[PDB]
Amino acid sequence: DDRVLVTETQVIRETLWLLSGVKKLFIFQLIDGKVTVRNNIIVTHLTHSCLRSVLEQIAAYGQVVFRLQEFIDEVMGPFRTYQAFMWALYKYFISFKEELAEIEK
Amino acid sequence: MIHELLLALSGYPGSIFTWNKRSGLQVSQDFPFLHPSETSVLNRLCRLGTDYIRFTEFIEQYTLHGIYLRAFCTGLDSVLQPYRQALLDLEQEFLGDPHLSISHVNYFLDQFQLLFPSVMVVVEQIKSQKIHGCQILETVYKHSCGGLPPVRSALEKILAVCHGVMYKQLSAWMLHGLLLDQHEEFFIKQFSLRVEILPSY
Repeated sequence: DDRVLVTETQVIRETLWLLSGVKKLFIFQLIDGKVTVRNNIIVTHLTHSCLRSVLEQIAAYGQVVFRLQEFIDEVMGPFRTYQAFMWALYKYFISFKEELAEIEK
Repeated sequence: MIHELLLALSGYPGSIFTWNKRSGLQVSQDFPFLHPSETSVLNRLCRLGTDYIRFTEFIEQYTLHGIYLRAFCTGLDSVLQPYRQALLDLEQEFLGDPHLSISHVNYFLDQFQLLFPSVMVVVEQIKSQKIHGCQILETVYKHSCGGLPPVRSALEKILAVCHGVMYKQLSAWMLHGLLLDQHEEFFIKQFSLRVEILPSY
């Protein structure tokens, strides 16, 4: 069985993008609105399985942020309440995004 | 492609950033100098620019005729100013630090991501229903009750300028006995009164 053998720092950058809510990532390729880890990812260490374990947890967090981003999308593209509700959710994401973006620095 | 991006966001596309009169800004294809799963954010960022050009293409053509429409255009130039201001701020940043990434601009440019789609459709209603006359004073007011505080404070400014025409024609008429109109604009046409064109509030 072949594997891609990604480096180490590349994973953290990918994890930050998952936290950001962006899609179409070389890792965590969603299929049906459910983010899911790939199968050929391996590091020099971590025996190819713990990586599938640690990523599986962060993936569970991507689902929480991917679904919310799908919700905000279905409001932008006169309910006056949902539209007023996302603006609170949207406001929280910007500040949360800044902490993740700062780490990338 | 950093400086290449900012120019595309100002109304000047290139080879890496193609332009289409139907769709809008979009990444052309895959490049070896970019991350395989990074093109996503650029397409999302380009949607911010696609709105900007359709603004200018509408502003420059001024297209429908009437003073209230024309003054609504200049009113649209005032709200877009912080977009011009904030984008120029990044220039001082990258000249200082040349190693910045593409993620930071998205973190900086989130506020304008929401203001355009609400105000862009306001233009679509005008180009699709031929809103001619003072009725433009209501279409801007009908969306003025929006929930978003920034969107409310933006169209608020356009109303503060769009009324700048009504007040003038109202003053030159309610004080000197003559009306300054040549396109059936004012709501007063032995004079009479108009109701089907009178404002809402």
